[PDB]
Amino acid sequence: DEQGLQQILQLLKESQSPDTTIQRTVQQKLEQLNQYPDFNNYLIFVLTKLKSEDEPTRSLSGLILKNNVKAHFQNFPNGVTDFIKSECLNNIGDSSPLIRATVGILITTIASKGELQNWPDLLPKLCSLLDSEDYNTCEGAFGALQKICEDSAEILDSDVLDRPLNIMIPKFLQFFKHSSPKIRSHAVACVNQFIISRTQALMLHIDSFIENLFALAGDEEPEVRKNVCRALVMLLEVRMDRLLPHMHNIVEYMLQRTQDQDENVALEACEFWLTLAEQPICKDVLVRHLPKLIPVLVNGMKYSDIDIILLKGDDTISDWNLRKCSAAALDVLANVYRDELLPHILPLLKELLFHHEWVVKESGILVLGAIAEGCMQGMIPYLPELIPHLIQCLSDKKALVRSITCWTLSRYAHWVVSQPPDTYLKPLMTELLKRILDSNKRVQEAACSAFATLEEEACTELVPYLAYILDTLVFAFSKYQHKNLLILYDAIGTLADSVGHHLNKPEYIQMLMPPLIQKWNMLKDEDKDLFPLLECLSSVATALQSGFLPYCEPVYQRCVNLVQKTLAQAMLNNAQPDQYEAPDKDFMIVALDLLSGLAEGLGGNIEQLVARSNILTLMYQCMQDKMPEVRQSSFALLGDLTKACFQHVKPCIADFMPILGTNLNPEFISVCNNATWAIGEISIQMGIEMQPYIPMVLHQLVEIINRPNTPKTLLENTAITIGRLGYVCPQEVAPMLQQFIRPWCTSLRNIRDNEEKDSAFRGICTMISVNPSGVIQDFIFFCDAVASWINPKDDLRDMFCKILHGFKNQVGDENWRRFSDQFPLPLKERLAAFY
Amino acid sequence: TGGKAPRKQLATKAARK
Repeated sequence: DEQGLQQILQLLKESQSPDTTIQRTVQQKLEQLNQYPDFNNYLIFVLTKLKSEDEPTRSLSGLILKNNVKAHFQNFPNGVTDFIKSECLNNIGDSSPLIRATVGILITTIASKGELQNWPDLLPKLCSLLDSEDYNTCEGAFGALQKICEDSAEILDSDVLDRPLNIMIPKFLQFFKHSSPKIRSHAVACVNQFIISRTQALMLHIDSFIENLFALAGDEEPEVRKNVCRALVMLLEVRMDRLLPHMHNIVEYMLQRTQDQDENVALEACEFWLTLAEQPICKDVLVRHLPKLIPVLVNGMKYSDIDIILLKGDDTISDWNLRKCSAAALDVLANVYRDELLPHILPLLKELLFHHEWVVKESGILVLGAIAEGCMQGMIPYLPELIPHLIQCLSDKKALVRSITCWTLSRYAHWVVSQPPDTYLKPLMTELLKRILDSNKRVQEAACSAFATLEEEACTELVPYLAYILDTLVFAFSKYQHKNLLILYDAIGTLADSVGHHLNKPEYIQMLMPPLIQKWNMLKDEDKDLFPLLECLSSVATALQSGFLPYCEPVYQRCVNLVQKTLAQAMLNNAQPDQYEAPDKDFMIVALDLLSGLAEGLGGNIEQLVARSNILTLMYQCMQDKMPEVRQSSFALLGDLTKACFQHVKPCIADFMPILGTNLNPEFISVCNNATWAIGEISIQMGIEMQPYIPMVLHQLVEIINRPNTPKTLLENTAITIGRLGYVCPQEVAPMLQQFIRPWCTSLRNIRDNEEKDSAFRGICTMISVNPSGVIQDFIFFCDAVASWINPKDDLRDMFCKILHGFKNQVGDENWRRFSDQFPLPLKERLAAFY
Repeated sequence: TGGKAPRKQLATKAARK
């Protein structure tokens, strides 16, 4: 503390040297000295007790200390920590603003990484320094308390410390009228941290808080209005009831603060419209202010002069701007007012899309895109004019105009594909393919994403141009960076999903596969760049089907290795977590999905590969995995392999079914769906041998059917599975026919007459023959299910007729008359004519 | 129809949908 103190001071002066090499070499020393027990004893000493040396040196040591708290604080001796905690609280409100801010950031850091409860008398001291007549001590404590409330937004406790916000919050509200704007801004910032959290200490002061907010509403300092605006936005959700009286006064206030001097204030005031547009009373209040708000929102969607510099041209900007916030606000408002928003948009929109200034024109196109979803039914008449114009905007000289044009066109893709292909679709697809190979990297991703969107709405409408589409996409595999390669992977994979088996042509495979095999061979099993590639190949393998035969073996082998290694590393981590790290299961999930692609694509051709491999054992380990997505992907592989090669899956049914029966829990939808679908596919292959496995599966399935909410995809899948289960073993399914048939019929009556609908109904008829007692009570639903059929197969029709006539003979021609009269006309007439 | 649930969307597909 005297013979080694100058040894550190010289390192502080040397660390401030303008030489780059000298800096990093000394910074390393302060890490090699950090491993000493009382090295941090010096850093805090220089900051507070060494008031002889210059300020930037004293500050630097305190900031080196701070970095020695954000790291290596787990090894911080309690004796030394007690020293720093005491010295900082002492020098709160130091004369030098540089030293004070250095001290303040130490307190907020120690209380952040190190926990708050480990510093007991932190809040009681800071909250008692707010009354100090020394302004610096007041600001220093208040500036720290703000960062504490931000870092510790929780620790509201309500029974952990003392609920310190019972004294702090009422004290905070008193500082809303303090002289200094810097103090007022602090006071409002602290309270705002406990608005959404429904703080009981603040909610019983909600009247004093709002009244104090109205006073600070017209403050000069923008940092005050910034916080006041944020507070009102938050109060719009949690305590809407206390704003209705002063509602229109606030809306006007927010409407001016949206056009505020400080853009920072303008953003927070703009979030008010997003919040308000999600409230039930929105469509009642804003109607008055609509003609005055709409142009303000649109005008804010223009590119600022700063953005046009960051975005070169005449992802380098923030995630949230005034532009994106106004775009979002206009998006949501469009879905609230629907077509009633058009009279406020269409006039100014007409004078925006054909404007000569590119900035003003670009913002106009964005407006057209934002209101697409909501005002769709009102924009359709204006589309035959706008759509051909936007396709021309794809050829604009400006880059930012071309990119936004791709996106706006993609939001009307549903209408374009509904129209004749050769008027909109063909020129749009052509011009969009041109922007994929654009010179500007930003326009590329915009078009490649827009094209991927176009492919989903068009599907088989792109089959004629499938050679034109592929030539552009494949060529794009040579001039694309790693950022846009992801979008390309999506566009290619989406194409295969859209055109389906139409992609299975020799000339297509000849150009589409070699670039994919290129990336395949250049990546190692640890590179996370495999995730987008194999997801793409999963769609391609499913589409190419048998055309994927010459590529199956090297793909199949590597996928098994990925799953096997991921599971092996998982076992190692489970045994010794300290020596072996946990593996990324995304490698396993992705590899399993590609295996499903092969099984679904090749079918029986994968039989030789499923055998001579341990994929069955690996799947058995994947189904037990903690991660639901892993279980989701493995169950999907089980079903696809059930159809492909059941002769290899059959010896493992005994241990598969109990796991399948366990994962019939609707908490994880996708897991429950794939499990249910797997059971159904297994039932077909088993036959009457499915008998012992039914009781541990059926009870869940019936529960899922009668279960409220739930997606239709799970209801349909559960009905088909039960139907397939009833077809193979009627004895163990028929007695419970009485209690699932009501939602069973309503679920399958809206499905087209396909194979899945056939096998399900073929089962409901089999367990109606056995125990017909269950269909009698709710026979109204079975009729509507049968009358939904247009062209059922002959044997299934005979089954329907034999059941309907059977019921008709049970009740008589007179009872059947009165019973059939409650049917709608087309349903009543169909049953009479068909059966 | 029913079948299996769609695969997990990645960064790109989720960004547009």
